[PDB]
Amino acid sequence: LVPVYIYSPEYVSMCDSLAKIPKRADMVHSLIEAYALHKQMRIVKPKVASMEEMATFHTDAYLQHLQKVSQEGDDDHPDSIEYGLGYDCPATEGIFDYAAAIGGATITAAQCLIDGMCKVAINWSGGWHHAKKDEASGFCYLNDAVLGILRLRRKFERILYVDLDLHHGDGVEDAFSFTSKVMTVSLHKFSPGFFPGTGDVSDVGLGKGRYYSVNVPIQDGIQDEKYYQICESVLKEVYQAFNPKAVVLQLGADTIAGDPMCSFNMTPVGIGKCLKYILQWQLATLILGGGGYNLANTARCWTYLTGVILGKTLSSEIPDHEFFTAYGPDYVLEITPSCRPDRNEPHRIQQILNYIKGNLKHV
Ligand SMILES: COc1ccc2[nH]c(C)c(CC(=O)N[C@H](CCCCCC(=O)NO)C(=O)NCCc3c(-c4ccccc4)[nH]c4ccccc34)c2c1
Ligand SMILES: [K+]
Ligand SMILES: [K+]
Ligand SMILES: [Zn+2]
Repeated sequence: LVPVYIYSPEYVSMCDSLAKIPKRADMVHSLIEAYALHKQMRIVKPKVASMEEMATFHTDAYLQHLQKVSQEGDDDHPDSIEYGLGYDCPATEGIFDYAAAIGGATITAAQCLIDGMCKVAINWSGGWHHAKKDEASGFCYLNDAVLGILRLRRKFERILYVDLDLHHGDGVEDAFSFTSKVMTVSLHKFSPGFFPGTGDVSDVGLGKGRYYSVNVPIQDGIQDEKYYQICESVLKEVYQAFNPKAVVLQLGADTIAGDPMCSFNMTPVGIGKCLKYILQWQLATLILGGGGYNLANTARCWTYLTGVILGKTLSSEIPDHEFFTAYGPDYVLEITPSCRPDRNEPHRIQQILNYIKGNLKHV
């Protein structure tokens, strides 16, 4: 069938404004373009999200406030702080239109999937997983992952959200905590002091959604093989227990060695195997990005992962293109782990995995 790639030049410029990750969207797309991977995909222009589409999760008070403060720069408005705007999520000029573009893009991806137009749709500029119904958080003005899941919910009865960002997918988890129609699984750094402070293995959801949230708390220094071992093992148990008919996959590259968060020690090859394992299920799959603050490494990563979606092996040499020099001084696609210790004790990992098996026996 071949994958949908959500993209337009206007979309990319829009996504380039975010101060936490400037030009990252351009770098990501330009590298994929340079390896000519767009030629093997169906390019789809994203619809901007309508108010009612956004309101499917976000309160009208939040959206209106976000739109109002969008007019010109800000950070000063009296009501901004209660809506999560301010110093993590500053309310700059245009943010609302930026938010509506990314939400729209993820919704367009989901709609493609419902319509049978692909088995895999990609929005590398999506994945803003902390935003709550009435609150910005963790650089997320809008939870486009939730919007995507609520779009998929039109066709699919069981949706699996898998979140391989460094941070807990707390916003998406909370959104679906009370329901059993969407199971969330997050692998993330969990250490008191580390944002957002949620997602211990004992967090399983609430009410009718009890045991339909899965959290895998992991410590600094994890490298490819042991990460995959954990991820494959949890996902095996999840697929057998939950039998999902669609998957939203968040792949924030802030786990990759060289990220200034300096926490995990992964390469794109190990994430790539987690991804291959998900894609072997051959379900409708909505792929999203997320964190990633070494810009060249994030483009390296997501370009690689696009390669795995297409079943391609990529030349190790980085092709000449507009951003070639950001890949200096070695100009290769491969990333090398740091010489840092892995702080994950096998006994704790095995404890976590057992707790999770135990929880999933209820599903
Ligand atoms: C208990 O944990 C919690 C819970 C709720 C919280 N609310 C807030 C505002 C915070 C403070 C906080 O930690 N704020 C942010 C959250 C990061 C959002 C990442 C989005 C993502 O990728 N999601 O998937 C924070 O970490 N801010 C920056 C910390 C930081 C780093 C940094 C962060 C982690 C490791 C090394 C450096 N470098 C900086 C340079 C300049 C200014 C700030 C920094 C907070 C913490
Ligand atoms: K995560
Ligand atoms: K749930
Ligand atoms: Zn992150």
